Amino acid sequence: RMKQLEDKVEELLSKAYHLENEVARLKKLVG
Amino acid sequence: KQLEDKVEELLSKAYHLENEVARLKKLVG
Amino acid sequence: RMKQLEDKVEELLSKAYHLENEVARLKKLVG
Repeated sequence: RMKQLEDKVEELLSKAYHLENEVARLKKLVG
Repeated sequence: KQLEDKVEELLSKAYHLENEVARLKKLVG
Repeated sequence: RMKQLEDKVEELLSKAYHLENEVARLKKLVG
């Protein structure tokens, strides 16, 4: 279970990462 | 709309994970 | 191990609140 939650926080930090990228692109696009 | 829904999801998955982590904490100290 | 998982969770939750607030900011900017 410890490994399960460690793998889950990494997955979600990765997702956050890509979303922050999308936020930056949206900001550019909406000018 | 696609970003709204993914952040909605992230927020629910992160809150769920926080609860599980807190439970695991009780076991491990 | 435990404290590293807890820290990463806090990292994540702050990230997700910031994303939540950026989404709101963008919705407004799109009109």
